[PDB]
Amino acid sequence: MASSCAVQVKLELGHRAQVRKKPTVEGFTHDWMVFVRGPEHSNIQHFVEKVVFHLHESFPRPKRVCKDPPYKVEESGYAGFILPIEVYFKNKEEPRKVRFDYDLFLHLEGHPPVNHLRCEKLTFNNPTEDFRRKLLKA
Amino acid sequence: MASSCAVQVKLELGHRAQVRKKPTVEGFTHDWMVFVRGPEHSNIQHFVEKVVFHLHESFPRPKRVCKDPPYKVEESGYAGFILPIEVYFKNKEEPRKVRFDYDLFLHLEGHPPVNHLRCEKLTFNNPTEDFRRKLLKA
Amino acid sequence: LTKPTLKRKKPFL
Ligand SMILES: [Li+]
Ligand SMILES: [Li+]
Repeated sequence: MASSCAVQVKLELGHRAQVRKKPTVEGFTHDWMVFVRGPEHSNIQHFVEKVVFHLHESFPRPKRVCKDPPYKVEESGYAGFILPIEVYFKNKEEPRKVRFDYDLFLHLEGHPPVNHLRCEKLTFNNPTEDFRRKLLKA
Repeated sequence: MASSCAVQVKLELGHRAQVRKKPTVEGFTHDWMVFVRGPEHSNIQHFVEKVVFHLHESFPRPKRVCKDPPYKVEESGYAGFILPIEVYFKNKEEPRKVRFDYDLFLHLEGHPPVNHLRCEKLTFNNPTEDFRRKLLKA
Repeated sequence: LTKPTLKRKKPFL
């Protein structure tokens, strides 16, 4: 077999974070949202099984699973933290997933709200036929 | 839009050339053969439409086409020369073909036969679906 | 353009 194939897929990870007009009861000062998606409204669900957001252990039910888009978690809290994100693929072969350690940072009041975007490129070398087709629908 | 791919295929160009025991009537001193194939019996016919071997114009009917493997020409002659080889793809979009200028050299009586191999790599970026599947059957 | 003849030839090195 003398052919080979590299498939690349572009993801966007990001988050928004806003100082709340008034803290919640529990002392939560900020609202935030974090997300994984395709650039330009592309559909990554073709090859993505699920996204797992691992929230800091201070949160109830810290392991947030999204089986369907939008792949995101919306929360309120008092501090940033490093938020492991696992993107699982619709394949049956390595790699089954990829992990990003997402820096979920807040700004203090006085500073503008956070709107952060992090671009990531995945490369799959010689995926199976099934998977290759899934990737290339995205 | 999120996804893209690069398909690579390997070709082997080559030639054999042997001083004949006895020159032919026209004074041809050598037999030679030139070929295009895939490495290790791989089937390039899946994406190759035809190969055109452009023989030196000293040869009658110099422009020799093979639509089907083996993609090769066997000839007798007296001199090495540069032999353009055109590999046409079963493609519906640029590029439709690629050209190699193949150095068809002869060694003198006293030397062992020529057995030359030249490896070539083709890269197709974001081929059509039809073509991608052809390339990846190879 | 010319198809090549189907005349078979002995192998050589
Ligand atoms: Li999904
Ligand atoms: Li062919």
